[PDB]
Formats: sequence, structure tokens, C-alpha cells
Amino acid sequence: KERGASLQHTAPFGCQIATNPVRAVNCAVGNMPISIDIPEAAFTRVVDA
Amino acid sequence: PSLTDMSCEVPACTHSSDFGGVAVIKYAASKKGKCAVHSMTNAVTIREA
Repeated sequence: KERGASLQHTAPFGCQIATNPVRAVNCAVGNMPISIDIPEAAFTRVVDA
Repeated sequence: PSLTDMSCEVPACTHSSDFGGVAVIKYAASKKGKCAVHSMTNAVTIREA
């Protein structure tokens, strides 16, 4: 009766909270480094362009 | 054949030791025919004769 607001309503950074399993979704915090290995076949030469 | 109004540009150059450079030469030919090509320096070698 006295539970109060749940984390999906009170969490910072707009976090969505779900259970089964317990997880936080789409928290707008910080940044994410990405490294991509791009094959030579994916490139077009300047003389082809 | 005689050529005039000639100019050269280099879309790309890499000193890869395997013909990593490419050059494009614009020309105005007096008539259709074949022309020999030769480098005027020892620092640069041209693949096509």
C-alpha cells in the first residue's frame, strides 16, 4: 500500500525499467565507442568515383 | 601524332612500392595513333610503356 513510485517513474536520465529479467533500458548517460573493420571490397577508388 | 594543350592531375598517390600512384593526363591529339610514355626522373617509374 505504501510502495510509492517505481524506478521506471523516478529514475534519472529517462531510464525505462523492466523485470524478468531486471534491466534498465535506454539510459541517456555518457557515450559509446564503436570500432568498425571495413573490408577493401567496400571501398571505391577516387578514379572510380 | 602530335599532342598539345596537355595537363596532368594525380587523383591519388601512395608510395606502396607497387605502382600505388595514379596520374591522369589530358591531351589534344592532332590525329589518332600511338605515343610512347617515359618518366623524366629516376624517382618516379611509369608502369605503361
